[PDB]
Amino acid sequence: DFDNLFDAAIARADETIRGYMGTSATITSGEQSGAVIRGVFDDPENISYAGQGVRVEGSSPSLFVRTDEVRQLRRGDTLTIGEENFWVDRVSPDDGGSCHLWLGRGVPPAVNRR
Amino acid sequence: DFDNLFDAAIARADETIRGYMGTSATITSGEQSGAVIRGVFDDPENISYAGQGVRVEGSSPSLFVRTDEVRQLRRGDTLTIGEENFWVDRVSPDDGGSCHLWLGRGVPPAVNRR
Amino acid sequence: DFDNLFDAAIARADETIRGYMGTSATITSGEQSGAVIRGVFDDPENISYAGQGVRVEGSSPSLFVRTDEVRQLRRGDTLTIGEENFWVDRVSPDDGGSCHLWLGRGVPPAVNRR
Amino acid sequence: DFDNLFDAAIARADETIRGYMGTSATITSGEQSGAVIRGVFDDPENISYAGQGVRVEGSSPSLFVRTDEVRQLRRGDTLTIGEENFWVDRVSPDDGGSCHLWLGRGVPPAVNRR
Amino acid sequence: DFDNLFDAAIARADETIRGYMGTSATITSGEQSGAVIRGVFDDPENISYAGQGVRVEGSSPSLFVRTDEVRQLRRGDTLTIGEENFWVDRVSPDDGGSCHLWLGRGVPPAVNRR
Amino acid sequence: DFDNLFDAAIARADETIRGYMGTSATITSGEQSGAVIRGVFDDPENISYAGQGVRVEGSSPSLFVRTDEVRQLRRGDTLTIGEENFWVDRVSPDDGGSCHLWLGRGVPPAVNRR
Amino acid sequence: MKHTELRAAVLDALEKHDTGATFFDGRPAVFDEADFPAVAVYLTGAEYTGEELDSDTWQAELHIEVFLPAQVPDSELDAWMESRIYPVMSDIPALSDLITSMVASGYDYRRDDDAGLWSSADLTYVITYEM
Amino acid sequence: MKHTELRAAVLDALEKHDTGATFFDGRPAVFDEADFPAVAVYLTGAEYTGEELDSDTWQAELHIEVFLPAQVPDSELDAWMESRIYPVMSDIPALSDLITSMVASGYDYRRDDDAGLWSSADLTYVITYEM
Amino acid sequence: MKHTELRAAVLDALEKHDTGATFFDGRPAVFDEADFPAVAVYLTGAEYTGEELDSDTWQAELHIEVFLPAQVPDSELDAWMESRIYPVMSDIPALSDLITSMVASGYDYRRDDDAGLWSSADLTYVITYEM
Amino acid sequence: MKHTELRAAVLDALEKHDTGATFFDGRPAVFDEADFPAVAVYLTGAEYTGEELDSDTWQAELHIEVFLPAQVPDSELDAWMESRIYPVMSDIPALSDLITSMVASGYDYRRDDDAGLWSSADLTYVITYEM
Amino acid sequence: MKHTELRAAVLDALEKHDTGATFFDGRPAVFDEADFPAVAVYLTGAEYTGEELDSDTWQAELHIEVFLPAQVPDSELDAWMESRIYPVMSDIPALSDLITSMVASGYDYRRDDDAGLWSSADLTYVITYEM
Amino acid sequence: MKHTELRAAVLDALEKHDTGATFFDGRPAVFDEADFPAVAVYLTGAEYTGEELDSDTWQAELHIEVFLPAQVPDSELDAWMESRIYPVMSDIPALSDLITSMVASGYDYRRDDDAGLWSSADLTYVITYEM
Repeated sequence: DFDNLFDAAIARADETIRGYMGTSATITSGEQSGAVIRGVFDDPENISYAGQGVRVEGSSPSLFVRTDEVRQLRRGDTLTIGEENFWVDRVSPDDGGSCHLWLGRGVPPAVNRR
Repeated sequence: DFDNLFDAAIARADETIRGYMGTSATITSGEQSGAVIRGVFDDPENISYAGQGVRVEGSSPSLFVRTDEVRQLRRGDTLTIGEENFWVDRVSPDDGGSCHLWLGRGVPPAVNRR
Repeated sequence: DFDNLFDAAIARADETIRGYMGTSATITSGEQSGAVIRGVFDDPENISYAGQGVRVEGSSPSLFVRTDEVRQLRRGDTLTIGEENFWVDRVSPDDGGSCHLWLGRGVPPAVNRR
Repeated sequence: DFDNLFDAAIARADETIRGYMGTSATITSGEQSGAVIRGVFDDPENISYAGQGVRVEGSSPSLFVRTDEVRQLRRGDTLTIGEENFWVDRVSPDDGGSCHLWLGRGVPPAVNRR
Repeated sequence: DFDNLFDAAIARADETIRGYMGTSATITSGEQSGAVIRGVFDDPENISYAGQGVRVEGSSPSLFVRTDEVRQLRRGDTLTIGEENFWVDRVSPDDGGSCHLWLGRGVPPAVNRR
Repeated sequence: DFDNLFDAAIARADETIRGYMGTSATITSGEQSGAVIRGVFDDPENISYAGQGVRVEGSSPSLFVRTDEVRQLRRGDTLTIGEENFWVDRVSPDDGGSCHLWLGRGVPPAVNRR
Repeated sequence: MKHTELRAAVLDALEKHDTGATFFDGRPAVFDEADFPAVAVYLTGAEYTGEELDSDTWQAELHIEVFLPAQVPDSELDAWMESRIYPVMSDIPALSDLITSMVASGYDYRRDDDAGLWSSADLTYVITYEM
Repeated sequence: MKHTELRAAVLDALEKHDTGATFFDGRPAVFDEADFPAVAVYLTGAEYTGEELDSDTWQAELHIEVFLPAQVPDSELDAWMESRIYPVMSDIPALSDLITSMVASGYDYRRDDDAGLWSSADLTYVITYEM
Repeated sequence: MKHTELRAAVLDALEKHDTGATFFDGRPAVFDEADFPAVAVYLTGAEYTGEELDSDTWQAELHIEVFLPAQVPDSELDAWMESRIYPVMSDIPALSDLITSMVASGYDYRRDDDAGLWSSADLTYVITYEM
Repeated sequence: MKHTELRAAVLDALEKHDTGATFFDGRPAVFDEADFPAVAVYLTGAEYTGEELDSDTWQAELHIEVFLPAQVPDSELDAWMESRIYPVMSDIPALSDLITSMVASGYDYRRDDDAGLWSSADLTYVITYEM
Repeated sequence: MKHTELRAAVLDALEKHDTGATFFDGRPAVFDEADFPAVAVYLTGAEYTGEELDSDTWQAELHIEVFLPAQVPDSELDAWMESRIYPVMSDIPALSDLITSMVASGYDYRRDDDAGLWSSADLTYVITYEM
Repeated sequence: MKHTELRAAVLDALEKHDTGATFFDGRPAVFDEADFPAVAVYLTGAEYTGEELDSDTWQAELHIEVFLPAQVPDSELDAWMESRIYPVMSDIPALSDLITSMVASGYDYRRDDDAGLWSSADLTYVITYEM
């Protein structure tokens, strides 16, 4: 398929780890509108202190989804993790077989471009 | 129940480690009120000098209990570990089957809600 | 040819790895003009924060081709990999049998020589 | 002795390692007055520079004795290790089966409490 | 030779690696004048930005010479690597059987001793 | 003598390693004065630039010899590593079976005590 | 000091309007994702500017901050500051009873750089009080 | 405040000029290599310059940042400054009615040091206004 | 020397009121989880402000620190300081006899940020004396 | 903007004499060990101080940076600047007419402490120009 | 030269009374736990404020540093620095011979933050002397 | 040029005095442990203070440095500087004719805190000259 001899194994490994690790997240809105994908979700904890005490302890959701199913995902559209809903804040470049979707909570803040 | 084939394994792992390590403590106050939950309490050291010498050597207690009973725990409520008394001040996000609980000592300082 | 008994082996290793995991790259412009080489493309990601906050998202693509063909390439010329077009910004020194190629995106910004 | 399955093992490990490593120490003053405690003594080096050159090379001795017998010790107390005399400046909390003892040198410095 | 039982083995080992690794080089000028020494030449890449972008990217050649025959190599005399000439800048202290030779590029800049 | 069943073993290890590496040397002046002791000498390299550039590339001579033979050494003591001459500037506290001798080169700079 | 009842009065004067934000008083804050965009006020300064030999006539500065999650556009912060804080606090008789003079000093923006978990707009006023 | 309205007005006045570069409002930015060289605009300062006991007469600063690809020579930045922004803003009725006095303050360059991702050019004005 | 003398005098002045906070003197302090909210007193400065050809008449800064556990709200800090600290040095004959003149300079707050072990409030006063 | 043509004119003037260096224009530079000792010219500042009620009368600063390999002695740096740039720029008719006034400000040196792959000498001038 | 003579004279003036501490001259110090609490004197500054067209009349700043164990309370530090050194240094005829004007500057405390290896106090004294 | 001949003349003035130290000119220095305690001279500053219209009268600064063994006490540095350089720098006819005026500004010390392989004693001269 591709002149790699290695990316094929990479893609097979990615499919296997999607199957054995992670959950099914369905997307809402955007050009994809409603669609169901399999991805491994993680949510590391991050805290900022700002002034004297402004502990705003939060989370940094990532999904690590294959680029093929998330082509032209844009940023404004939202995402749902089963019962929970998110919105894609950024998309990493593909490493060869997939990338990472970094998510924020709630509703995206406006558009603010024109 | 778990749509991953791996979260069941991680739940078994967490219950096994909580059964073979740590202790059980009785939650005090809060919506749980009288109840007993088993976790793995650790407590590293923390040092702050403030001024020239104002060293306030203390401790950083953590519990790391599973996510099921840690729900509706809030922050102001207290907790007694064995014979000692503590109180929850921060809860980590779920790592898949559990979350870390950070414990201060004595009485929580006020509420200052409004 | 190589007075090391090690340079031949490392060159063999580099050739084998480029064959078994690399991809075709179509150099455009420059003295080589239209030509085809084999390189191990990668696109590590980096983020910059300008001002109070500016999430300028980008990456630093690299190729790591052998030096023998990468000779006489300079910096002004561009590169096309499959469907993607890049342009060389810097060539690392030879490690013995190869060197990294750092790529920008799109058109190189002017020349600004004299 | 506890709902651990692990603390008993770690306590046996602590007593074995105290019998195999470290030496006896004769406490002086304090509520224990004259008593013998087996602890794993170490004397790492730490040097400050203060001004331009004020190298004040010394040591940061530790004893790291078991938790149970370290109670009711405080800080103004001192101790002797064979031929040499020390004084405890810090005591760590129990990590599960023991606790470190951080030592100064010579006579404890004053009281200065009120 | 020497009351080491370890430095002799070190010398044998480094002589073996010098034979099986690196290249031979011809020395120009200096008290050694025309001489050839086998050493492991490498050249890591180092860059500097000065202002925001003034990229002055360069490299730092090293040789890992053996003191036994690179005695009194000084700094002023130049060194030819294959068909290219560099110049010695730093000679590291002997590890017991050898040391490191550091190279600039081109001709050393003046002398400026007086 | 050694009440640990480990101190004798580590002393044997230290004497074996000192006999198997680092050769011996002699002491010039000092309380020991004429005395030959076997140790493990090393010369790590250090660089400083002071001003704009004043590179002062040099060594950090260390000996790491047994503690008993080097009592009452003080700091004005000198010695010679065979043909090379040194002077002890610092003595590390014993780690249990050994101590580090940190030495400078040439004549120690003055005394400036009283 | 009077700063306790001063903070109480100013927060009451703030809350008289429509709600929509947590009003954590003083410093502890601690937000998490439950009490999103909110307001918090506190005091700093408290020197001995005398300026008259009849009373100490101390002075300090109040900082009231609006915190909004993530990277919301600055227009929302501008509108919130101009609608929820600026006019309502402009005339509070109780504060004029507790203090002598109230004067605006500054109003700035900031936001976190690592993961940008927050974005705050700060407003500082200068207060002259006797104690 | 009027900062949102004034920013929108000046943004529309700039957008009246020929397009070709995106006109992101405010500060959150977030570009990615899809909306390359473009411009953003926002406000800072907002102090309490009274100058008279008749109105607030506040003063602030207007920041305009134009972003160019990586390491383009600064000649292009000068061309963009004198071809897109600085001359066209010399006379706009909207700002004249919205604000009292506007003065140019600064015009500088700065590009990303590590990895040389971008190159921003800053134009800073000082504006007096009311609320 | 009067540093120890004045430190003891102010320490006893605080002690003569109600207790409830430890009374660490000097500098080393060292609290641990036994010596929570407490008070310390020390001096800084010690210049050569002559100001008169009769004696050195030095002047310095008296610092009084009160330490509280972790994230106690600032209002409690204000209440504690006013109920315990501020009035006692309003008039002390020992202060009058020991030094020449005493005057307050500032009252500030700070807190531990990394792991938040402690919080502190400082009373800084200017003390002129002839040792 | 006349900055580009000003740089072009000054680089032509310094190219009037003998070559021996590269003539990078503006910031990006990119020297590398193939474009051995070179020179570049760029501008900073560009503020809006009027000092005459008729026009903008901007003022900027001009940097002329000459780059030499690594650790060359400063004596040859002085010889380079006293032969290649400083005399040649002492009087240029095109540059004299293009700007209003020209004054020298300073002349200094820089070098890479770590690694040490370059040595730069900077000529800083102040230029008053009208646009 | 005078600095060696000045240091010798001041150290002798220290040694006249009862001992109790090492008198490390110069600067390099190097203590270890065998020459514990001790005192050293060193010099900095060396300016050329001429003030008269008869001689250089240079000025310097002598620091008398004293080191005590780790975190000893400031009580013994005050006792030492107001009784052991301060009174005896108030009048030294040899320095008055060698010094034009002798004016006190200040006095300070500090503690070793990392691991508390020492506690130090410094008498800083400005000197006007002619070489 | 002027800097080259100034450095040559001062080096000659040092060399005519009793020698014993290397006379490394220029910035690169580079010592290793064989050219120990030694002197070097270099120049910085080079600004455009006017003082008249007929002559430009640039002023600069002369750094004079000497390097000694690591933690050698300051007595050796004082003796060396005040016996071998400062008396020599009292008057040199070559420097007198080459420059307009020479004045003394500063004299300081430094040493390698980490590693500790040297001690540096520096003098800072101020020179006014015309080119």
